[PDB]
Order: sequence, then structure tokens, then C-alpha cells
Amino acid sequence: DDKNQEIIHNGVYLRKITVANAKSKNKLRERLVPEFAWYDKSEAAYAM
RNA sequence: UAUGUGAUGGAACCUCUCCGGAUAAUUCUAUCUCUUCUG
Repeated sequence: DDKNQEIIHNGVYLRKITVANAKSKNKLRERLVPEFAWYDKSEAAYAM
């Protein structure tokens, strides 16, 4: 995909979200965060 | 809009005095961006 005026997220996976602390253990963990299409349609690293 | 037997006003140089001057290498590396949902 490419950039659009609708700016609706179309993506999944990548990145490890940092938690705002946890009840048991506080450490980095990977989550399936939604993301927007890159703007490449050096235009090699972009997300939302 | 004068008044008459009498007008050198062509009868007078806006003249004189004062450095557009002083100071400045056309040079060059650390991020940028804020909301994530109990995890």
C-alpha cells in the first residue's frame, strides 16, 4: 500500500512495546501493534 | 490696481566647513518524533 488521506492503519507485527510497569515482571515484550503503510509506496524506515 | 515736472533694485553667488567609513575565514555530525493500555 501507500499513503492515503484516510490515514487508516493497515499492518501488524514488528516492535516491542514497553509496558507502563506490570503486576509481576517489568521487561520488554513484543506485541502485534497496528501500523500504517510506509511512505516509499531514504524512504526505508517509516511507520505509525 | 497706479496718479503725472524725479524709480542705477541687472544695486546682492545660499555662499563657507566634513574619506559612505568601521567589524565578520561561504563555512559544516547527532538524531528526529509522543501516547502505550490492566499484560
